[PDB]
Amino acid sequence: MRMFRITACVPSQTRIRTQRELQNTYFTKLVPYDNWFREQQRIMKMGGKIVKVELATGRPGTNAGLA
Amino acid sequence: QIVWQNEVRRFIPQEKKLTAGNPMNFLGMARSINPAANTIPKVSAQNINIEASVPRR
Amino acid sequence: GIFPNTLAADVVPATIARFSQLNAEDQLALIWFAYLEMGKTLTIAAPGAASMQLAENALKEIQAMGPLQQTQAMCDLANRADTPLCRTYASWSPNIKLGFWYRLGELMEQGFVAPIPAGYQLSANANAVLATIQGLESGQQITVLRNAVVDMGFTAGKDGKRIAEPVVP
Amino acid sequence: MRDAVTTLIKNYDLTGRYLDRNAMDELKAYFESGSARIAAAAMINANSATIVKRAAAQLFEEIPELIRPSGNAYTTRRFSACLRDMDYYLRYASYALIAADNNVLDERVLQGLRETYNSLGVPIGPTVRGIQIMKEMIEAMAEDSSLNSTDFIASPFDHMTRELSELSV
Amino acid sequence: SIVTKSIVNADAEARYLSPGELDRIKAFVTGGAARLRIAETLTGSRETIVKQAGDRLFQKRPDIVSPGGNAYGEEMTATCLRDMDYYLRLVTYGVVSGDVTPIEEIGLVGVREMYRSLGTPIEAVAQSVREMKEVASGLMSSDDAAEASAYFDFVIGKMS
Amino acid sequence: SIVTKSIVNADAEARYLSPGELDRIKAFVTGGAARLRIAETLTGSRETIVKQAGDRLFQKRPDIVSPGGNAYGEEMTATCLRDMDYYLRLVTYGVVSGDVTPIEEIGLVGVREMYRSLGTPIEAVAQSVREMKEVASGLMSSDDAAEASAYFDFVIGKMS
Amino acid sequence: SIVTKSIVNADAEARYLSPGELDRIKAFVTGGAARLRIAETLTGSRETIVKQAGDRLFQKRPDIVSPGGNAYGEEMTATCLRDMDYYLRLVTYGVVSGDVTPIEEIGLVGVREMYRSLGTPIEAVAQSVREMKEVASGLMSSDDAAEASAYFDFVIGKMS
Amino acid sequence: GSLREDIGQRVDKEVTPRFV
Amino acid sequence: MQDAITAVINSADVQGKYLDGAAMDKLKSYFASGELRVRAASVISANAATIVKEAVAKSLLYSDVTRPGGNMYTTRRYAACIRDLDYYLRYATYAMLAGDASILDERVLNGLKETYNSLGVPISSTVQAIQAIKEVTASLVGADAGKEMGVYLDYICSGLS
Amino acid sequence: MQDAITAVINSADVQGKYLDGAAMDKLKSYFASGELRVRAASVISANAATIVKEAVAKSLLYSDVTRPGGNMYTTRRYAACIRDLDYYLRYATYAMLAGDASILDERVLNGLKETYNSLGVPISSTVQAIQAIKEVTASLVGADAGKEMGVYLDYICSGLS
Amino acid sequence: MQDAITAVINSADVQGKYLDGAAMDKLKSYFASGELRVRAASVISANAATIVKEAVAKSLLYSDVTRPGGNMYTTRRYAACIRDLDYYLRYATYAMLAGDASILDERVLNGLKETYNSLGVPISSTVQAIQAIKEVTASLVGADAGKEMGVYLDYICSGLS
Amino acid sequence: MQDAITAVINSADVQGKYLDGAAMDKLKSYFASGELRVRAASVISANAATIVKEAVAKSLLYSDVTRPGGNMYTTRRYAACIRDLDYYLRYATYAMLAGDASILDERVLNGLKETYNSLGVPISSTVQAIQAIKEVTASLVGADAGKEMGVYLDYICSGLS
Ligand SMILES: *[C@@H](C)[C@H]1/C(=C/c2[nH]c(/C=C3N=C(/C=C4\NC(=O)C(CC)=C4C)C(C)=C\3CCC(=O)O)c(CCC(=O)O)c2C)NC(=O)[C@@H]1C
Ligand SMILES: *[C@H](C)[C@H]1/C(=C/c2[nH]c(/C=C3N=C(/C=C4\NC(=O)C(CC)=C4C)C(C)=C\3CCC(=O)O)c(CCC(=O)O)c2C)NC(=O)[C@@H]1C
Ligand SMILES: *[C@H](C)[C@H]1/C(=C/c2[nH]c(/C=C3N=C(/C=C4\NC(=O)C(CC)=C4C)C(C)=C\3CCC(=O)O)c(CCC(=O)O)c2C)NC(=O)[C@@H]1C
Ligand SMILES: *[C@H](C)[C@H]1/C(=C/c2[nH]c(/C=C3N=C(/C=C4\NC(=O)C(CC)=C4C)C(C)=C\3CCC(=O)O)c(CCC(=O)O)c2C)NC(=O)[C@@H]1C
Ligand SMILES: *[C@H](C)[C@H]1/C(=C/c2[nH]c(/C=C3N=C(/C=C4\NC(=O)C(CC)=C4C)C(C)=C\3CCC(=O)O)c(CCC(=O)O)c2C)NC(=O)[C@@H]1C
Ligand SMILES: *[C@H](C)[C@H]1/C(=C/c2[nH]c(/C=C3N=C(/C=C4\NC(=O)C(CC)=C4C)C(C)=C\3CCC(=O)O)c(CCC(=O)O)c2C)NC(=O)[C@@H]1C
Ligand SMILES: *[C@H](C)[C@H]1/C(=C/c2[nH]c(/C=C3N=C(/C=C4\NC(=O)C(CC)=C4C)C(C)=C\3CCC(=O)O)c(CCC(=O)O)c2C)NC(=O)[C@@H]1C
Ligand SMILES: *[C@H](C)[C@H]1/C(=C/c2[nH]c(/C=C3N=C(/C=C4\NC(=O)C(CC)=C4C)C(C)=C\3CCC(=O)O)c(CCC(=O)O)c2C)NC(=O)[C@@H]1C
Ligand SMILES: *[C@H](C)[C@H]1/C(=C/c2[nH]c(/C=C3N=C(/C=C4\NC(=O)C(CC)=C4C)C(C)=C\3CCC(=O)O)c(CCC(=O)O)c2C)NC(=O)[C@@H]1C
Ligand SMILES: CC1=C(/C=C/C(C)=C/C=C/C(C)=C/C=C/C=C(C)/C=C/C=C(C)/C=C/C2=C(C)C(=O)CCC2(C)C)C(C)(C)CCC1=O
Repeated sequence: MRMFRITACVPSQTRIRTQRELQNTYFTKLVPYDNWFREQQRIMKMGGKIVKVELATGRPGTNAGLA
Repeated sequence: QIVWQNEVRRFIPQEKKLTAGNPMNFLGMARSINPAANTIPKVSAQNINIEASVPRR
Repeated sequence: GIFPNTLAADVVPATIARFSQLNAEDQLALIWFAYLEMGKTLTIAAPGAASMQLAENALKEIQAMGPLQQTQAMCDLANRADTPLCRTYASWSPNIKLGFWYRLGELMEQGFVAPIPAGYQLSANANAVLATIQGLESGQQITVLRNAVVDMGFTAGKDGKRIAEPVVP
Repeated sequence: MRDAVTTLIKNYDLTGRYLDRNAMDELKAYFESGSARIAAAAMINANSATIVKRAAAQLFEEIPELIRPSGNAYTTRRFSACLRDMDYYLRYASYALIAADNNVLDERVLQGLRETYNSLGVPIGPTVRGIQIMKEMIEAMAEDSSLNSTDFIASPFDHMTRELSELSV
Repeated sequence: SIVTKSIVNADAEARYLSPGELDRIKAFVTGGAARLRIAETLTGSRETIVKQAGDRLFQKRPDIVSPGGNAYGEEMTATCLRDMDYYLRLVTYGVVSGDVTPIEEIGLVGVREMYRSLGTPIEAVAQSVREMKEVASGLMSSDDAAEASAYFDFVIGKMS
Repeated sequence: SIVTKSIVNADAEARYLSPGELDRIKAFVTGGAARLRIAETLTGSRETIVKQAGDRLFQKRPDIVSPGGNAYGEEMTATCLRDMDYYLRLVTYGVVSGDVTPIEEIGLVGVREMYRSLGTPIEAVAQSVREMKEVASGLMSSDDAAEASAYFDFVIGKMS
Repeated sequence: SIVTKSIVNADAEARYLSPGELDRIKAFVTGGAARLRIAETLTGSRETIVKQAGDRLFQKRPDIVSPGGNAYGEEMTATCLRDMDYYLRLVTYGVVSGDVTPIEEIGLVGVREMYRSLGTPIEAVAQSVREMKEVASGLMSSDDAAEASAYFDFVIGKMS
Repeated sequence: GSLREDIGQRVDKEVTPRFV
Repeated sequence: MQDAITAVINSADVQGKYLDGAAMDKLKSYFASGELRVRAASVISANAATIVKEAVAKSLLYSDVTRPGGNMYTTRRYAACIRDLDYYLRYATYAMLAGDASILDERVLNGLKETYNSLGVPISSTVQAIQAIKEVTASLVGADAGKEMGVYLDYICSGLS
Repeated sequence: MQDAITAVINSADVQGKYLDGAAMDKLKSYFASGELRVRAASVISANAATIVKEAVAKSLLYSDVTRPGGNMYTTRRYAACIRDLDYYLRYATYAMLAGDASILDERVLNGLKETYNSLGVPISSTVQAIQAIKEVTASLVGADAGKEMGVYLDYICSGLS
Repeated sequence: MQDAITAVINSADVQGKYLDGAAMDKLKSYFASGELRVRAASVISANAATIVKEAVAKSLLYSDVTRPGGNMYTTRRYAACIRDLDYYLRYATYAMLAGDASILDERVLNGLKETYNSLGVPISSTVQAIQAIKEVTASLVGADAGKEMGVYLDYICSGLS
Repeated sequence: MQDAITAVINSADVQGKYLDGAAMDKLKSYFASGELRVRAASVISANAATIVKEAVAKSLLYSDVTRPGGNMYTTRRYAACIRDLDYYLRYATYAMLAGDASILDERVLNGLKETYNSLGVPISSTVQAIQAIKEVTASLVGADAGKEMGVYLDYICSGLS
């Protein structure tokens, strides 16, 4: 499967949390290709700042043999 | 010829009959194999030098 | 616990039945002399293969009571008598009971438990059964001893016996 | 079964309240409408057979498939059963008109009605349309006659229409 | 069987069986006489297979039949042979069904839990299955031997 | 391919692959001769297959070639016959693979949205692949016809 | 240590160390010398502990030092005693630190996996640690014995 | 064993008798 | 679920017995019919939408069910009925391949009657729909496969009834 | 869940009362028992696997339960059963530490009987296994902590029968 | 990931051509290798745990790596290392059985070297242990199958190295 | 949910009918009432908190319900109860605006009795509190709007019967 490696910064609106929240804020994680559109929308519409997107696993221009 | 006296003398309670999975069913086979127990091995932890005998591969 | 071999008309069930024929005195003396015979002609003990922690407290009690009380406790175990320690003993698995008797013998040999009466000699039938057991293989021996000591202690429902071995005063 | 007065009394007893001004006003409204309700019931009694027949004829003109093969009014057996069901609805609507309360329809018409029609394959929608046709015929009849109050007339039929019909929005 | 595993996969994706799954089921179907021949051969000589395998095991692992070993004693050895018999029967089910699901669901799921609770050295259980595989393979032809050895290997791997 | 999907299904459960999967790999490898025979037959006969399928589709669906249809005229008829050839390509790709995955990766994952954005009736394309099927199923042997029919029918079902 | 454990327990609820935690740390610091001597008693007599416990174990579990066992032969007997010495060292770390964590994080995380790969029975490693516990307890006072027995029993519990 | 004493019943306050 | 093979294996395993001759002949019976089941399943998989369409068109269309006031009125409910039919056809094919109706009893029927009585879905009309599916499929896959698919569609109907 | 202290506090709070002499006496008694409870719980945590092993060997093994056809037959079901015994022992130890059975009702016995009845799990055999756990624990931990553990294991048994 | 079949399919579809003469030839070569491929896969699956066990015994154990200071010291480090070797064998077997190494990129070497650099796992001892694994494997299957396994395990090692 | 307009729409739709004179008459009547409904809703929304406060002071405060042992004892239970009164007032305002009780059937009274019985909430006390809310709302919004809001609050009360 294609896997992106997305880096994002998520700010905190509507709440001043007192527990540890740094892990949720600026995170780098592997995302399956199929979920990246939905995840991009979710991070954006939450107020996030997607710094970086790369194709960690997979190739461009691949018509077959992606799963 | 079938003799009912032989069967009467040979009566066994039903609940005492062996059913599938009972390990008793392998008592005869276990006896026939007669597994050989190892000899009493003479080991003294006192006389072992750990540093020298432990492999240094 | 583990399934016992009671009546099959083979050397192991036959010897087990013979051990069950012996009196309480014969049986208890036989297991003492078998213990003395362990490691040369009978199979050794391997107490690490039994959850002996279950017996720990009981053994401690035996090592605390007086010599007469110690001998009486062993006699109670052999007499199928109803005492708290007999019930505790009966609740264990065969391996734990056998390791418990082994530790009792070790303590007696070490003196912490009341030893056998001085100059005691095994009887005729008991010695014959012990010789038979010596004639068997190690696996057969462990099976025979396990089934020998499994019925000791107290279990409800079962009952009987008339001979008894009270003390050696 | 609960009529308007019983419904009011239940509401007030739930809270352990004596009847207050609002209760007396509602009872007064029912009692003053009583004559018109009785007149409407009598007019329905004077025309029930013709009301049912004409409503069924109009329904089968509006949905001709009902009396054609595979229609649920197809064959005289099913046709008679359908006219019977229309008669049921008119009789219980008259009851509800007199009581000024639709609980009689809930208890004795609607509860389990969907289940029965589903079990038999009776189509609910045409039955609801027939109920509405009968309602319109009753309203026109009441308008023609010398009746003063005719707004209550729609209440039972509409109730059945709302209770039995599928939810679209 | 294979049909059930393929059905579960096809239903998990809300789709009918694919051409590949259909052809796989078809191959397991038409070439189903060899599976039953292998199963019949294993079932016919279960006594000898288990006895020879147990003898081989106790030769390789006499510790389990020595003081402190789980199989020490007549009764313990009998139960060990019974366990080997269980696993041979399960292997036959797996061979017949063209799948390893019945073996998995009868004698492998949580098998480590059971044998850890019993004190039994599980690696020796895998070794006993190895001996049973060797004997059974000696008792069959080359292709039948390979087909049975695949499922024996599945069982051995799951306890190794 | 069948090998790829076997491997990914195994890696899902983190296993080395089970006997049935390897058996199917063996069977497909050995039948590669017949599968490539069918593929070559369809490749060499592609133009005739497409032409006959299009003629019988248009006799079956004379609306798409009528004014207002997606394939109206000769240039749009050329595009529609080109799509028929593309999916014949995908059928030949699938048959040599032993699995339907290439057909979905190229031609079926997104086809409904594509044709809607084009206005093409996808059920008429299903009919086109059908006509391709009943033409190809007389051009080769009885078993080869069915072996290709599996992939034809998969395409039809996924376009329905 | 107890301070690190308390720190993590306080940060789990995003707060400061409670007065109870601080007082427990105070008591631990003040009683420091008693455990700083219990560790020395275990350390100075380490060879006695390991060898006496190993002899008692091989009397407990003769099968492992018997042919086919995991420890048979002088070489494997020595390396098993090597493991015993390692675990005594971890127990001394535990009594010093006041916490079972460094023992867990050094010698009990994945211990079952490693010993599975090596073939060692784990009940017997638990027995080895238990014999070490008994021999060590015999060398010290009752209260000191219980204080060390807490950690010895922790190691036993994480093994069988 | 889990039903609280105040749930679904009247909780009478217990007071020592005035004659004590 | 259990298929015919698993049915035999479970019957043998609950007794602890190896497979005897009778079990072998039952497995032989299942292997004998497996080709038929694969071909029938392939035809139905190809034509599922068309069977459903023709069965709806022959049983439910232009009736009270689709007219205003019927349970198939409005597009959401129409799509719901077609969806249920897709499930019934697909699970009937699954069971037919398995040779056992167990998957129907567990995925389809265990809760469906309560579901349909809760939602108010008429069971007379849906039984008519499944019967129409039965005849359409019987027309497509032939005599033997038609009867076999029948068995499981009738099974769904009886579970509903 | 409530422990002994929380039970005292809840009775007082439901009265709206400060803690009087009797409540303080109950608290003092529980504090006195705390050391014994902690020692017993440490022993059970040490020997949990052994306790379960010995209880199973005493009550369940070498019977129809483990043989083909019984509920413990198959490694999966064996594992599930010994897991359940571990659950019951852990929750009995919790209850003994708390001095209150409430955690058993809120976390264990809620719907447990219905669960075992829907699964076909034999209840009498489970009760016998739990009683064997009680006897093993008594022989391991003593006769006082043994008695308290017996109270809570019998509580678990009471909610199953 | 891609197999040889999917590799040629991808090339033909990228260039938009039917299966051409060279494509037929390369498919034929894969079909001719797909018997030793499956045999080697079965043999490797049969005794993989032993393969890794013997490799570790002859290549890693009783040296400074397993001693205090080495990166295998600790019951947890050892577990991590042995599962790493086991994963290497599984994925190399997949790679061998498919005639390609794209799976190694997409499911093993996805940032593995960077992870080992970050976490300090040696990049030389890993390749040495993999040398041992491929040696045992080749001695366990055959010269050509062993050659394939060594090629793909060296592909993994280079991705690490 | 279903308001007056939506109820008319449903009645017309289920007969496949366009809106006739009577339907338009019902819509016009609802339009005539709309101004009064909006005015009452505005006033209540502005004064919901104080309406609840006065209702609580009238019916609940300084009784056994708020004393130790009562269901309103403890701050969490008091907050929950005034939250429930907020619920009832808001949903009654919704129903008054819609001129229909269906929202109450759908998301107020469904399973409410079971909820309160499982929680132990006293039904009679909450009925009296809702009556107090009706009285306070009437005193705030005048006789006519109080009659309508009372219709919907009494609907809730009858649901709890
Ligand atoms: C044609 C078949 C008949 C028909 C069907 C119909 N069904 C629904 C709604 C639902 N059907 C289901 C079905 C299932 N649940 C399951 O778990 C399974 C799988 C085994 C099935 C088959 C469900 C869950 C629903 C409810 C969905 C929802 O939440 O909306 C409808 C719509 C009913 C409604 O009120 O919307 C219809 C129309 N109806 C007929 O009249 C046909 C004879
Ligand atoms: C105060 C001296 C200066 C300042 C602060 C400031 N911080 C943020 C936002 C965040 N700060 C953190 C930091 C942490 N969160 C943690 O959990 C920890 C580790 C334990 C740390 C150090 C984080 C993660 C954020 C973002 C997420 C969140 O705030 O929940 C802001 C930005 C506010 C905003 O929403 O944009 C500010 C203002 N700013 C100054 O100018 C001061 C010098
Ligand atoms: C009159 C000279 C002729 C005639 C005409 C006629 N019929 C109807 C109405 C109905 N006819 C039927 C018939 C049947 N029901 C059955 O079950 C069968 C099989 C035994 C039959 C033939 C029914 C059910 C109706 C009522 C419903 C409908 O309108 O179809 C009318 C109209 C009556 C009205 O009052 O509007 C007329 C004019 N029937 C004859 O038999 C004569 C030859
Ligand atoms: C006529 C407008 C529609 C119609 C009717 C129809 N109904 C039946 C059968 C039954 N109808 C009922 C209904 C009721 N029973 C009651 O007690 C009441 C409450 C007061 C009602 C409304 C019942 C229970 C039955 C079955 C039992 C019986 O006959 O008494 C049929 C016959 C169904 C059949 O074929 O078996 C018919 C035809 N049919 C239409 O097409 C109209 C929509
Ligand atoms: C023999 C190769 C090894 C061995 C075996 C051994 N097992 C036991 C006891 C049991 N074994 C099982 C196993 C199963 N039950 C099942 O349902 C399944 C699948 C169908 C399996 C595999 C069970 C449940 C028991 C408990 C006894 C009972 O059947 O009721 C023992 C005896 C243990 C004891 O202490 O009694 C033995 C000896 N032991 C070895 O050392 C060999 C490696
Ligand atoms: C002795 C009580 C039991 C026993 C042990 C045994 N272990 C091995 C080999 C190894 N043991 C370890 C364990 C550790 N290394 C660590 O760093 C840690 C943390 C402190 C632990 C626990 C390791 C890594 C090995 C591998 C060899 C090496 O140390 O370099 C053996 C030898 C196995 C072999 O095949 O050589 C043995 C015998 N075996 C028993 O039977 C006893 C119950
Ligand atoms: C006209 C613009 C297009 C067209 C229409 C067409 N429709 C049908 C059949 C049906 N249409 C419906 C639609 C609805 N039913 C509802 O309840 C609603 C929601 C309010 C709608 C919109 C239904 C359910 C049917 C099925 C038949 C029935 O009523 O029972 C047809 C006939 C299809 C056939 O073969 O039966 C046609 C022709 N066709 C076009 O080409 C136009 C684009
Ligand atoms: C064994 C030969 C050597 C060794 C191994 C070792 N590795 C780690 C930690 C990790 N290893 C991996 C493995 C992979 N990442 C992937 O993407 C793939 C594909 C599935 C694999 C196999 C990962 C992800 C980690 C980091 C996270 C994790 O903990 O798993 C360790 C742990 C080191 C530590 O705990 O600090 C070790 C010991 N070490 C040696 O000394 C050998 C040369
Ligand atoms: C005093 C420091 C402040 C103050 C107090 C005050 N409170 C009320 C009324 C009530 N107080 C409570 C509080 C509780 N009930 C509980 O169950 C709990 C915990 C167990 C608490 C804290 C309640 C429920 C009431 C309602 C009355 C009743 O008991 O039924 C008042 C009276 C207000 C009124 O208008 O009646 C007062 C005066 N007021 C201040 O100004 C101080 C800051
Ligand atoms: C290998 C292995 C093991 C096996 C271990 C084994 C084989 C253990 C076997 C141990 C044996 C044989 C123990 C016997 C002990 C006998 C005693 C203490 C009797 C004393 C008698 C007295 C005091 C009688 C005195 C007397 C009195 C007073 C009289 O009244 C008058 C005379 C008389 C003499 C009768 C384990 C089971 C541990 C684990 C599994 C495993 O594999």
